[PDB]
Amino acid sequence: DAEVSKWDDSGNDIIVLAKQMCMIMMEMTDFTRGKGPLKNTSDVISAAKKIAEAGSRMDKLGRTIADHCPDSACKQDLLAYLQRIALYCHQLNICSKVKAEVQNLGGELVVSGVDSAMSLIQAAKNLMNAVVQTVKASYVASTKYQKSQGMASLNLPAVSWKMKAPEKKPLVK
Amino acid sequence: ETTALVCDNGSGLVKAGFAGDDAPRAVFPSIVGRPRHQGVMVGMGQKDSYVGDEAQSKRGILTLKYPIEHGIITNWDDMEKIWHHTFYNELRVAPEEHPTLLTEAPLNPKANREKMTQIMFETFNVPAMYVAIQAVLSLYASGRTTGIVLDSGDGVTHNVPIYEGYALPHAIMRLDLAGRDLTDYLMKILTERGYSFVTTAEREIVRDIKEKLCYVALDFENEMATAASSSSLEKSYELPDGQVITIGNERFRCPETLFQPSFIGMESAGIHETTYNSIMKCDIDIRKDLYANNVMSGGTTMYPGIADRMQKEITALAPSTMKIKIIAPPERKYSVWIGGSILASLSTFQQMWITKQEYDEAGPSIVHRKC
Amino acid sequence: ETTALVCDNGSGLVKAGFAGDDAPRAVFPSIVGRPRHQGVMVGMGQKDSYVGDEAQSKRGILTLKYPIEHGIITNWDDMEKIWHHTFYNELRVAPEEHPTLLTEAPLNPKANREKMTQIMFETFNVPAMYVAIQAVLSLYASGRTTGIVLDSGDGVTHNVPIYEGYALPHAIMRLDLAGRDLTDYLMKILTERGYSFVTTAEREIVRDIKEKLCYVALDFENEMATAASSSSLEKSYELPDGQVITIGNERFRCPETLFQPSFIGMESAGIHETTYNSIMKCDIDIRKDLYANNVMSGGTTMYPGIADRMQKEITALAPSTMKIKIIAPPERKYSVWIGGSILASLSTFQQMWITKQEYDEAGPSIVHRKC
Amino acid sequence: ETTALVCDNGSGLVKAGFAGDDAPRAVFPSIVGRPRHQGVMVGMGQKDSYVGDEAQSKRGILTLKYPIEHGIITNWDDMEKIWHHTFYNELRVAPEEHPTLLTEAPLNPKANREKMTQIMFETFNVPAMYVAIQAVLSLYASGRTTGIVLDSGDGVTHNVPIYEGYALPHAIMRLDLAGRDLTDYLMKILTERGYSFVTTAEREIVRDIKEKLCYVALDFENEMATAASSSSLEKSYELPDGQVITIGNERFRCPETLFQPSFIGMESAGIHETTYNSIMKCDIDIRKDLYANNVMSGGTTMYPGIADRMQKEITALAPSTMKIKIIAPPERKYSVWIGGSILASLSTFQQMWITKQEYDEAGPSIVHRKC
Ligand SMILES: Nc1ncnc2c1ncn2[C@@H]1O[C@H](COP(=O)(O)OP(=O)(O)O)[C@@H](O)[C@H]1O
Ligand SMILES: Nc1ncnc2c1ncn2[C@@H]1O[C@H](COP(=O)(O)OP(=O)(O)O)[C@@H](O)[C@H]1O
Ligand SMILES: Nc1ncnc2c1ncn2[C@@H]1O[C@H](COP(=O)(O)OP(=O)(O)O)[C@@H](O)[C@H]1O
Ligand SMILES: [Mg+2]
Ligand SMILES: [Mg+2]
Ligand SMILES: [Mg+2]
Repeated sequence: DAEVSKWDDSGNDIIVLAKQMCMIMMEMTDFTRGKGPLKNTSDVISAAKKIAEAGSRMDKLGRTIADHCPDSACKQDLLAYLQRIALYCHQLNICSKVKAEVQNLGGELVVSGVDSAMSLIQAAKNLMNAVVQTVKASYVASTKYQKSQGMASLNLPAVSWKMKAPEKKPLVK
Repeated sequence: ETTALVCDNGSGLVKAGFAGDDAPRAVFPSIVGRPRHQGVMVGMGQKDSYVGDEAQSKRGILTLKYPIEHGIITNWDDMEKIWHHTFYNELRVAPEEHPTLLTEAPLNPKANREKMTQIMFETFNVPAMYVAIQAVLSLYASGRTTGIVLDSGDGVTHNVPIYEGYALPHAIMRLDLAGRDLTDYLMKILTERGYSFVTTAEREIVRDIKEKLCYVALDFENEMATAASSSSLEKSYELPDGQVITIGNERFRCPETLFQPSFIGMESAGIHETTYNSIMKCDIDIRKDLYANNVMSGGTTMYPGIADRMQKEITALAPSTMKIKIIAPPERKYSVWIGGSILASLSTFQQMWITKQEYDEAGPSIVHRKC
Repeated sequence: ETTALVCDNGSGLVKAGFAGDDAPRAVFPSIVGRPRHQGVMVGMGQKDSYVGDEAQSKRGILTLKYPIEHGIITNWDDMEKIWHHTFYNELRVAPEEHPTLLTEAPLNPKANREKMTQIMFETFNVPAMYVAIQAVLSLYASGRTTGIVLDSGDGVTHNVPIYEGYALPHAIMRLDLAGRDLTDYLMKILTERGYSFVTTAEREIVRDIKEKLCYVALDFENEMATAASSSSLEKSYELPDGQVITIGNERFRCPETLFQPSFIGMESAGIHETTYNSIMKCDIDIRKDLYANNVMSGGTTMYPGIADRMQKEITALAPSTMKIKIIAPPERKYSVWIGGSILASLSTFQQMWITKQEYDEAGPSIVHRKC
Repeated sequence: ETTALVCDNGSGLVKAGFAGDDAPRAVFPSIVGRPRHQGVMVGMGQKDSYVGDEAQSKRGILTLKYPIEHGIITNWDDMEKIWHHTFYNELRVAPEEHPTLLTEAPLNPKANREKMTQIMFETFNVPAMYVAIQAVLSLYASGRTTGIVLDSGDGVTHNVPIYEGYALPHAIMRLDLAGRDLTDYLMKILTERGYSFVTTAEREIVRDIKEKLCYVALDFENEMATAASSSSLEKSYELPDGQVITIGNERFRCPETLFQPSFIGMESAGIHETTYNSIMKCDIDIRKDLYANNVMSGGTTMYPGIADRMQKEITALAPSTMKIKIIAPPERKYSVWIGGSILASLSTFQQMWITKQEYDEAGPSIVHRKC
């Protein structure tokens, strides 16, 4: 959503990685209305194999923080979202090879753009919605346990995460 | 520098933010939902608790519980999950460097603020803490020092009469009938038309009905005579699956139990003659200043026509020469919070916190002497 | 290293292959034919069972039996011949070094998967095993985690409603009407024109008729009025012996029993108000996400016009504000296998196998706990 | 002289008779079956509806519908056929000269008794009428005026707490899990052994299974451990065609959903902490007189061992000094009728009927005021 747009590009490794994945997802989102650089189905398959690789690197970066936490009572909200991005990229790898062979065997007339490439957008919207919870669950585990030995070796202060305080709620209406 | 936190943790809703502002930064429901179905996909699981706003988009597979019932915290393990959610996950602050101002209803058990003063110090490690009464904070948000405060929330309602900054503790009345007991009456009253809402995720749908279609009639036994002669009051509401329900005279019979609590089997009096019985327990010299300053706070006091109805009923009880003015601000849902950001950002208040070293000489009984 | 096998042993067709791929390496029919005639030449004989593909090139001297009827394995000595055929003779692997992922319909007998566990461990000696549900694997292969899956195969059709990886087992419906009961209805409906197919080897000819000429009419009572007024719907088919048959209104009367099962004497409702009566047994919050994610799987859902007919019949039952999207992929015959290659090649799945060491401390009743 | 009729028209069974007797004169099932097959013989036809007892001898060619589902009459043309059958064809009376006492569940729609009043006056032309609640008439039949009545029927179960002839309507709880939802759980639970019952005429065979072999375990997690260690719990039942089925631990897993309603997918609590949660909503002075007088009524409360199980589960919730006595009479299936014959034959009751003269100044809305 617009929460990723509120983050700054000069952050640490996880913020600059989750900013690139929302730029790929924004190229597949407007393809449902046809206002993006991806013109036909054959570019959506190349982008879905790209967001499944960048999303497979935050499983690596997210597990360098999950093992440095001292007790097992705080990483339960972090490993629960690291196992969801293990599934959503395995679907994006295999259901892009499947839709490449259907496009190759039956031709280009079998795929229709919209309502045919929606099996890759729906599996990528669920990857992005489970990777902004992986940023937020890793921001908590990096500042709640900052002074412990092991977490400071990653060099992740609270100022490196460029997330601001939220807006004021409306009083009336 | 070191701006204080103000966490007004009522029943039903949690409002938090920074002291000195005019609006809360975090308003989310106070529910902790756990899944009740069987998970088939691997990975979809290992997350056995959803707190706040993410347990209402994902209701329909969860069982929603409230940790605070009737103003009293009943589940002390699900209440720590909400305080952990409103500091790190919602406000994105660190509690080790901000003092927090909590908020409690009057006439509560003394082991309810004796455990709030233990969790904030020994688990969240705040530098300072203070527990304030709800209806004394909704007088700061009106610009008054005198008045009588009807604070109708989700768990309890209470009247606190205050004159010149001096509270009268013998005239503080408290009802346990509030906005949650109007939802559970609306589920029972809607079975007369066929709609049966049962589950804990279906009580959030009938709660969103009463926030949109319910209103207080100015004369109940006249409005019940025009709801039967015609269909001029029936309004339609669309359920989450697309079904359209139609509600007639159940629109004003639901907030009428605040004025006639015999509908739900309670013996006590309505909110119009429990705010008059607490006026008549004050001194005679200050009753003229409480009749004119009648502050209404809380979210349950936001029905369309609850100020025009309540002014009609206290006028019929008070003597005919006293003028009666009911002050209902348009922002009265957040009045308990706005006075919390006024009190915690004061210059005189900064010597009244309960510091962490003061918690070491005493026990958790320090909060009874300083608050 | 040690790539898993994914053997979807459905009725009527066996699809096997390796986990992590995108297409099965082995698709052959699930028949075991035995010769019924008298062998005169010495040498032709001493071979009393043909399995799979060579029992259809050599039919006409064989009687063809199906070991799995209605999703339940009826012949346990002929099912071992198909598993022996699909490992050694068809996939050319050794089962002693590959773990296999079997596949079963919901609401089957518990002694059906208790004997698949006993056979793979005590006869084929696999290192690990797992038995999955069919309609949960056709959501893996569809890019979703929420949705309702109509999986129409050869023995059974079943609906499994799933919301965010959480299944609702009280809303799982199952019909025994499937594709093999449309072959036996086409044999009876073709006798009105004179063509009489009788034998077990003549049922594979009328099965190839319905895969080529049968379709689903969008309006049945209008299509029967234009099938009799003109002859624009008739199409010809050539038998294996050179004869040409002509089929008129039996092209759409054969797949119409999925929507009107009173043609075969069944009392059950169609597949358009079985997929709706299982949505309306789910909770009200998740019904908007099951109307829009309506996955169709299996081979019997491949008639021309079964998606445009089914959108017509749920929009006549669902409320008028819900939008209904039916997801019919072009490769929906192999959807149950592709989600089996997804699940077995998963990084987090590799602790959910039923290992051979686990099979010794329990009996064959371990498959009920772990699956 | 002009002895009144008492028609307890429950879901699943209709009990009728004369007021003042000790037993009903007419007990027949509440089904209206219509033929679904093709009639070939001339004369054997022209009869499109069988009601009551001859729609169970002639089932197997019929489709059996229930006009009352969950205590609410869904089919108003099929319900006129059962009232016409129970007056003329079964009781052999003329309804123009007998006043009838109908019977309704609590917390029903208000247009349910507004159409029983319209049909009994404008079609059957009775001189007088009265509609009573079910669970108050099962206190007349026990010789009590105080107590709490669990009335488990076929559509609904409900608790009505009554102290000295004064009912507490804020503590009346109502479930929709009843005996018909244990038949539909027995159909699903029996597919694990191979037996599949599908049709509406096959749901009456699995209903006769649970009336003969089903019982309530005293300790469920111990009985499930001795049902698997041996075969001392299995009992055989013979189908109408001579086939013998064998049922093991499905004898006590079917009535266990009354105490654990999470089996059939419902969220709400069991019947042991619904009859306790409605005790704890009454006044504290009358709770000692409701723990000792615990009336159990209806047909679903007739499993062998539901009284010894329910005393085990309320004494684990109630305080340790209150003694708990559960009063299950041996004739508790007809308790709602016997109190109907007690009330309608009373000397004081004879001015509380709704006469046909009173029906003319009002509409059908007179039944809400006089009942
Ligand atoms: N606009 C409204 N109209 C009527 N009732 C309302 C409205 N908004 C909220 N309510 C009721 O009042 C409650 C809000 O009270 P609130 O002050 O948020 O409670 P708390 O003291 O627990 O924070 C809602 O849960 C609902 O029952
Ligand atoms: N084009 C088609 N039109 C109609 N039915 C088809 C078509 N192709 C295959 N079928 C049917 O699909 C079934 C086989 O596909 P599948 O669902 O994989 O079978 P199974 O589930 O028994 O393994 C058979 O009943 C066959 O008649
Ligand atoms: N011996 C029994 N054991 C269990 N259930 C029974 C028994 N006898 C009758 N029932 C159940 O009781 C119900 C019918 O009795 P009753 O309570 O009078 O029905 P209703 O309230 O629908 O008129 C059915 O659900 C039936 O299965
Ligand atoms: Mg409040
Ligand atoms: Mg299949
Ligand atoms: Mg009854």
